Amino acid sequence: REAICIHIGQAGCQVGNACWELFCLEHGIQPDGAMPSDKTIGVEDDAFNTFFSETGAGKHVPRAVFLDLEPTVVDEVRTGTYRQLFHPEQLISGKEDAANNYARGHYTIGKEIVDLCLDRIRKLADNCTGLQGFLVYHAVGGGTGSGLGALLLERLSVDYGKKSKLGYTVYPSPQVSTAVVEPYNSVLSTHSLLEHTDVAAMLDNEAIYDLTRRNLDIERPTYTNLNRLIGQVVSSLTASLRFDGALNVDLTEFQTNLVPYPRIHFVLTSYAPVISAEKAYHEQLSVSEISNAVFEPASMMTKCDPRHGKYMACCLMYRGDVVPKDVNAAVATIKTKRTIQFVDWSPTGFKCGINYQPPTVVPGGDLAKVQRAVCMIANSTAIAEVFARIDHKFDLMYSKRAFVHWYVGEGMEEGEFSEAREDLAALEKDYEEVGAESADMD
Amino acid sequence: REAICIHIGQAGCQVGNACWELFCLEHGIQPDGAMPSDKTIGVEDDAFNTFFSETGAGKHVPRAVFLDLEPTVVDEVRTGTYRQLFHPEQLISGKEDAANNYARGHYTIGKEIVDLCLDRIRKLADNCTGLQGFLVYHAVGGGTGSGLGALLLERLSVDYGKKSKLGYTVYPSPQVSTAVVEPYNSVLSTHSLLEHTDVAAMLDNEAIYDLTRRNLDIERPTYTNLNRLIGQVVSSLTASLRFDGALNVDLTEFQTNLVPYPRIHFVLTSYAPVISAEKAYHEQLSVSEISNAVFEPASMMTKCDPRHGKYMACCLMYRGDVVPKDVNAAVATIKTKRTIQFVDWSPTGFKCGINYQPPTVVPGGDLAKVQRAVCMIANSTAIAEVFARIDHKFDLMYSKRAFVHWYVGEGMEEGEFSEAREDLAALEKDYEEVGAESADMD
Amino acid sequence: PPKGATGVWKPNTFECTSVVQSCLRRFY
Amino acid sequence: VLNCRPTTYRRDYIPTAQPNEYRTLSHKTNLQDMPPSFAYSTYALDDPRRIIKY
Amino acid sequence: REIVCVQAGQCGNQIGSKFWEVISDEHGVDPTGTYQGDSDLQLERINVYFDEATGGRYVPRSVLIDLEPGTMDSVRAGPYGQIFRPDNFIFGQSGAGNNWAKGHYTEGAELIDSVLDVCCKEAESCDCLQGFQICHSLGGGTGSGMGTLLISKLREQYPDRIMMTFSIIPSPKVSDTVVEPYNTTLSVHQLVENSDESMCIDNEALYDICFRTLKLTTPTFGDLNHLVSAVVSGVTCCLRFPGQLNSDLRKLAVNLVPFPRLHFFMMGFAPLTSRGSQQYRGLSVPELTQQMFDAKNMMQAADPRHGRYLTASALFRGRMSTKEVDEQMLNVQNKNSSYFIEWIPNNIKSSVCDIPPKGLKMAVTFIGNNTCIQEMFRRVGEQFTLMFRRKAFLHWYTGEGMDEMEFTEAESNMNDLVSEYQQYQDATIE
Amino acid sequence: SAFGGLFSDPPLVSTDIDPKKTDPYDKMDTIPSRYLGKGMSIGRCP
Amino acid sequence: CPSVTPQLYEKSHKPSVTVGMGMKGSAASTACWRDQVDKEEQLHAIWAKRYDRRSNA
Ligand SMILES: Nc1nc2c(ncn2[C@@H]2O[C@H](COP(=O)(O)OP(=O)(O)OP(=O)(O)O)[C@@H](O)[C@H]2O)c(=O)[nH]1
Ligand SMILES: Nc1nc2c(ncn2[C@@H]2O[C@H](COP(=O)(O)OP(=O)(O)OP(=O)(O)O)[C@@H](O)[C@H]2O)c(=O)[nH]1
Ligand SMILES: Nc1nc2c(ncn2[C@@H]2O[C@H](COP(=O)(O)OP(=O)(O)O)[C@@H](O)[C@H]2O)c(=O)[nH]1
Ligand SMILES: [Mg+2]
Ligand SMILES: [Mg+2]
Repeated sequence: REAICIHIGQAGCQVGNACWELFCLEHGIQPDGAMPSDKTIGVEDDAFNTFFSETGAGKHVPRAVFLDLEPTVVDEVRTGTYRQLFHPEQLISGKEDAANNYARGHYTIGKEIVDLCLDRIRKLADNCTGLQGFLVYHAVGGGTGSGLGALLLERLSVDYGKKSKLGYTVYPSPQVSTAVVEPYNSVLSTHSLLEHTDVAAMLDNEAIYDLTRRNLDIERPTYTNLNRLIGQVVSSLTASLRFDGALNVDLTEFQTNLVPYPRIHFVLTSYAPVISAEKAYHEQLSVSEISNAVFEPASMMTKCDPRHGKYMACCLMYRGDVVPKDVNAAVATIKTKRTIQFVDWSPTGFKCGINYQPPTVVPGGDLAKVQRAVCMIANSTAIAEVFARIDHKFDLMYSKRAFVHWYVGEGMEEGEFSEAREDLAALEKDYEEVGAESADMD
Repeated sequence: REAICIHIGQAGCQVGNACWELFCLEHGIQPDGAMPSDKTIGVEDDAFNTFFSETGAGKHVPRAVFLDLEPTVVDEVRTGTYRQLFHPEQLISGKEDAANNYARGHYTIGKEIVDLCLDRIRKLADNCTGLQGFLVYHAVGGGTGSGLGALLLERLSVDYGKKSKLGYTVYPSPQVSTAVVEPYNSVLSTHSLLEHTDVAAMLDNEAIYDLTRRNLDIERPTYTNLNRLIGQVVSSLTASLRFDGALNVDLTEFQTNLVPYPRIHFVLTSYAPVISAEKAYHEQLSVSEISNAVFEPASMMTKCDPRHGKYMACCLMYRGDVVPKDVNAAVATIKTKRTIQFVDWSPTGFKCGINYQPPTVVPGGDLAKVQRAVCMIANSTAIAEVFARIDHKFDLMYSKRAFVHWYVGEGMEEGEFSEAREDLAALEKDYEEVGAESADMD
Repeated sequence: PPKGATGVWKPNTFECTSVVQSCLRRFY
Repeated sequence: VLNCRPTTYRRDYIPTAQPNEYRTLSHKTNLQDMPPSFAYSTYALDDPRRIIKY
Repeated sequence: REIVCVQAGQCGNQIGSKFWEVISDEHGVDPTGTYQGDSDLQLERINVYFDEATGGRYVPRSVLIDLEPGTMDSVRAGPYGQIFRPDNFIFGQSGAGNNWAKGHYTEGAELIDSVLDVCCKEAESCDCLQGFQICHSLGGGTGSGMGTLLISKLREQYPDRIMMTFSIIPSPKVSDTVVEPYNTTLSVHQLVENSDESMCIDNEALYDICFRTLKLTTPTFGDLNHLVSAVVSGVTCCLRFPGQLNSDLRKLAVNLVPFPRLHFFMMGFAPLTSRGSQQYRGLSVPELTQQMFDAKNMMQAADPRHGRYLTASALFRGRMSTKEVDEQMLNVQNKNSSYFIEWIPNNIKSSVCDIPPKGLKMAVTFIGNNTCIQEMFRRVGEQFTLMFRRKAFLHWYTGEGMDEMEFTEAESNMNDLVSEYQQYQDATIE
Repeated sequence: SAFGGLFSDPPLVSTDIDPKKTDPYDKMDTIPSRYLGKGMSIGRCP
Repeated sequence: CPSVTPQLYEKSHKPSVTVGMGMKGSAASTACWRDQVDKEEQLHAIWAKRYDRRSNA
């Protein structure tokens, strides 16, 4: 039933604004936390409970904390339109940023603020009766997102134990870049994230820019479009918890079905009817067309090509007017294709889910209105190519210690670079070994 | 049931405008806003399915792509009142032309655009359930028509395999000419079309101009008239798929009946009641007169004389109010004639088809209204004279390497000219050998 | 020149029109 | 005597096309008065065939 | 598909000013730069020659270069001069002195970097770049020297594009300057290596056109520059309007040049006819083709009857049948068959465009590639050899710094061009 | 690149240059074992 | 062969092209079967409209 959202740094809070806008609009809660006073459907259904708690006067408040070290973004939340929705204790802000230094977030500055965060999460977890995981939004490229995200995930993982932790993470694009020191921060983040996360979803801004140029007709995209797409994906993944359906999927079933070995937990995400209003009224959109769509690389939100690897498992979530027989025929047709390949030790490659609530339309949005949609998360060996380019950029910079004196001054040993790079080398070797066709059977 | 149309370059798009105008007017596809406000046939029938697919909201969309390397003609289709029909993805336009160079189209520029075309054709081919061929319209005299037409037919032939491909092709007229380098492009095109096409229909612009001068009363014809004649021919051939009749003829029956050996696939086309409105009210038009008409060279749409050769097979398509007994009487009268000769190894020279739908009249059109029409496609050795004249003109130019530096600069070896010229010489020898009687001394 | 590819600086590009275009109304 | 100048496509295939129906229009023309039409269909939401009787 | 213009020297700047008046008139742009046209067909290709400034305005994609600002101040003072971007006017501080070597080597290298920076800056902003268009005279000083310098630099920087030049060339009788043979010979030597296609005009041919055909009592340089602007704007017409058989500068070049040195062409424009006379002419394709081949309407002093056509191209503007064009070009090829080179089966390319030039019902422009141009080159080589054998004025050029071997190389290369024209003129099938 | 404006051309799954890696349209698939054969022969009483 | 009837087992594994009467699991066979049943219903409707006017009563 319940899930708790933790928002860290700038990207994670800004994506959170779009997420909570969407979840409000789907349930019908007004921006001030009060239900429509003039609506009298009478069937005051419980579906909000996954994301909201009631006081007793009937105001709604959401199960989230917003964490940042610089004030500006949290003060924007405090002064914006949703000021009254959040509890003021939930909006936690420090004094000064981590200045793109992982060391500054982890050692110097985050250590003062972290105990307030744990006290707030405890206060949330005490007001639950069936907590079944954490959703975390952050970017690994910046200093506070990396350092405080790692420190907070470590503390949560020791204190709460077995409870699942699912991260949505924006990784550094293969040629788009925003800051010079991104490789160091991404390596140091991924080292902590390997041990202390159950599923990690990978995003690249370059892919969402490509998707918004090719499929939608948007010449000049900005971060609000990307954040609305991410919010739609998260709503699709959590819809299985909130509404009636033919084949439900609990968040523990994702974790049970997608991860074959405990290190192999990084997954690709895609969304099918990303389409503009002018194309949408020229074409029907039946199940088999969108099933063929989710496998084309033009649909993915991460910049990798799956033809250079093998799929191990796919989880397909259908929402809207879909019938199971059409899902079965579609999956069998996909399985027939010769340019789509599964590892031979994974014969039964697919899991399906089917839910009846169609996707919501947002007043300012750019997606068309459609009766059905499908969302996919899949595990594939192609991801090893993503790590190799980050490791190459690290090796290029680290051969001359190009920026290390900042990190050493703020408290970190030089040894930590080599340790983390060797751990990522071992992760690369794991993806090489798991993907090798075993010839012992013949 | 379904057929997909591919339009390439300038001639193919201009002929496409006339074709889709005609097929729309024959089926009754109109603007959605523009209510008929008049009496109509009003019978909900499946006949559109050959050319249209429904979105389920009842909009119609056509099974075509428009391919060009220069923008102007496709940008012209995007700006009219026919924009509402095509899906915008179907209208594909490049940046710059192939400048009458086959090498530039095939090697330099078409190589960038070709993968989008194959992806669009796949998206079309996935929305079919009984596809039975491709219709292709192009001219072999120009650079993009030759180079991209060859490249696209090669890729289609590997990917789709056995499916039939019927081409309507505008060839360079034997003494009217528009560009100097026409022989080189036509030879190099013909080399690729020989291997990778199932039936090839032959057209010469000088013949359709002569036919429009002699039979119609037009002193100053223009390309819209020729394209409307071509559209009528294509409508006659595809009518067998779309309407009820006494003797139907599926597109695979053309290929089985007309082609005796796999290289002997180039066919002549002609159309009978090409007549003006003033003549049409002075004459009855019975079956035997139009059957006698289709064999006169004044009726042909290609500038060749069949009296200098031998027929191998004829396929006669009759549409409108005709009764089989009259077709049989006509064919027996044709068979009696002494100036019509068949090779002695082909005794049963004729195939007949009889369809009930009469030809449509277009408001701005120049053809008269007639109750019946017949269209002929026939295989004859006379075609060897057209190739011999192209090869002589090529030999004249090639003896001094008159223009070769353009082709060598755009990426082609000089050796490729001699290979293509020897292959067309071998095709000439095939037509010499096949027409030689197998008489045996005894 | 720092032993590179000549002391010439290449200016950037302004717009990049695509292949497929929309058919919705366009204003002056 | 040269005020009106068409091109060949507009003169032959779409002669009745008014200047208000092309993609390019001025920025001070009303859009509500124009009827909506954005696709091609056999029927104009006609009741004879679309309604399913029971 | 946008063209970039460069205007060099006095002749180039004046012809360019009249050209941009003609083009601005054809697209309905007010002298303030505001679009005021009355059909989308005018607007939909305006990008080809104009860039768009904010809220309505259009600016013309042209670079103006001259060594003394007198001409620049005259064009800026003209009726359309305001339209030009101020930063696009480039001028020096001392004149060319009518000397090629000073204009090419001393003040040329001083200014050339700022013009190349502006031309590169303008070219790289385009989403896809078509060729450059240059207007200059070959007989002058800054026109020849700096024009050919700039041509060489653009050929180094953009070798994959097309390079087109328009050039005015000296009459054999009407010299305006004594040292014309040196400047012309050196410029033709530079052009034949660097250029892809070059068009040539004789002032003598324009004078004979005006006097015999137009019967003007008192013609002025505005009329000659209008004739040139008419042909220049006609060549690009298929780039920027719809038609039944589209054509392009690259398509013209590929069909016109059999071998890469043979790229010098004659020009003509047909519906030329004097004011006042009741005869209209040009009301049909036979009239245009007959006038089209009449030597009265050809823009060079050499006459086709002394040479042979390798290739020709005709671009037609107006609503007309393809049959009349095709059958006229066939009839002309058959009736005059001795003047067409026999190892090419059809020498004429045709093209048809829907949109005529303003105030004419129909028009055609004719481009011809004819070997009689060899007589002009022979004439220039004769006058050069007469002057050079006697060292007639060489100390000016040598004082600027030229080695005499450049002059002997340029003469030898031009003589070889003449030999190549003569061999292809007299070739046979055998 | 070829499409224009995109950072990089997306990979394609439908087609390929290499003839031994492209995906044919007509998949040559298997019939179920039920709908073949004869079945039991059953007699009435005359 | 593990099967009692060898001919049926051998014929089962032979690849097939007919996608007509509903036998396959692919989308094309399903769509075609839907088309056939819809066509049968429409034809019966028209025939009943033109001959049997007393069916509904
Ligand atoms: N998708 C998306 N990415 C963002 C957004 N904001 C920033 N990013 C990306 O995330 C990375 C920058 O991380 P930040 O969030 O700015 O780092 P931070 O958490 O503020 O850490 P500090 O700079 O120390 O405060 C870059 O790759 C940005 O492109 C956003 O709103 N949406
Ligand atoms: N029947 C007919 N013939 C045409 C038409 N347009 C051009 N042609 C002929 O086809 C040949 C020219 O081929 P084009 O189609 O213009 O060549 P292209 O495909 O445009 O190739 P590019 O010039 O490189 O773009 C000439 O023989 C023309 O007479 C047309 O609309 N109808
Ligand atoms: N057609 C035309 N010819 C010109 C014009 N101005 C000068 N000329 C000719 O060009 C030659 C003089 O070259 P000029 O432009 O003065 O060379 P510059 O001194 O280097 O600029 C002479 O033959 C002039 O007749 C003009 O406006 N139009
Ligand atoms: Mg920050
Ligand atoms: Mg073309």
